[PDB]
Amino acid sequence: ETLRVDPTNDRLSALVEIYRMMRPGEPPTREAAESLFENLFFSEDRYDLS
Amino acid sequence: MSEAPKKRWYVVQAFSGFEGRVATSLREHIKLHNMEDLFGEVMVPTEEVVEIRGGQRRKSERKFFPGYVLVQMVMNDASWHLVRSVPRVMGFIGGTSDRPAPISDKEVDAIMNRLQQVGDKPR
Amino acid sequence: VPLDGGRFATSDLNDLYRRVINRNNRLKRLLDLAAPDIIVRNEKRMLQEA
Amino acid sequence: MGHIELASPTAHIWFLKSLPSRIGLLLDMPLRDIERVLYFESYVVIEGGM
RNA sequence: UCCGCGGCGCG
DNA sequence: CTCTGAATCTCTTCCGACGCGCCGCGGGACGTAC
DNA sequence: GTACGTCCGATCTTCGGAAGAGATTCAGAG
Repeated sequence: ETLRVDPTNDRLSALVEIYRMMRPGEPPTREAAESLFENLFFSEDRYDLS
Repeated sequence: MSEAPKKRWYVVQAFSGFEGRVATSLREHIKLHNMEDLFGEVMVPTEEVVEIRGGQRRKSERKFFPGYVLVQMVMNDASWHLVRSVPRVMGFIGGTSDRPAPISDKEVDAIMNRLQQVGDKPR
Repeated sequence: VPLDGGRFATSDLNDLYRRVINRNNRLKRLLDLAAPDIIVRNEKRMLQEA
Repeated sequence: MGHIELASPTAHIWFLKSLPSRIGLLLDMPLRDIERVLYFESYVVIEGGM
């Protein structure tokens, strides 16, 4: 049911929504979206567990 | 691109007292990425009123509006990202945030004519 | 209050009034030079926020 | 007491963004649209006529 | 100099 | 069909005891000249 | 080193409890 309620079924579209709700007002281009996503949980500089 | 639209001026906000280094930084960011066709020229209005005495002497720099600087960007996405990527820059100003609003051409011509007579009383 | 040293303990009311009067003076100066419409709209928004 | 000659009119917060919006329900409007109109994002019509 | 913030303590 | 409508879910605000003693920090930074 | 004019960009993340206003919803007459 969680997948049923999913509004979109595209990885690019998913990056679009995550980029939109990360901070509102910005048009969702793919390059900026992927750069932002790679710098939230997968970048050694702004994210690390001791 | 396929179309040939005029590179009409846009307005981008910057910190007061930091305009010069902001403009220079735009110059090196547009130079290093090597898109000289995408961007034209950047300039901020500046006045040079000279007074012999009374504190400041022989020169005084005044700006009609200090917080804003004009650029020659074109309606795109990568170029706008490059504009916002420069530090000490907040963003575009206009009627709507999603697409920055442009500036009227007739008042651009009027302000250019006004700026064509900056030089007064030489030497 | 002129406390010890060459310093002043400025109340927040003085700072708020100084900001508001500075914005008003800048807008009044800018309105007599026929500034672009977007510029005066943004400055009016800043004054209203202040 | 002194006065500051405001160059442009401004709206009072106490009469705008309280729990009941005075101006909003006086003009039969919600709060979001009047907030958008006052912060220079959208136009409003006066005397539409024909 | 008479104001603000933070901390500790006594009722 | 479609509009209404009463109920329901969601978002925004304000409230949280009273006296006293002591100590320590408070517009700071940033360019522009002198 | 020091007096003086000017000025307000990087990033946050852990309360119940209630009271009220606004958006949603589905229920129904039909």
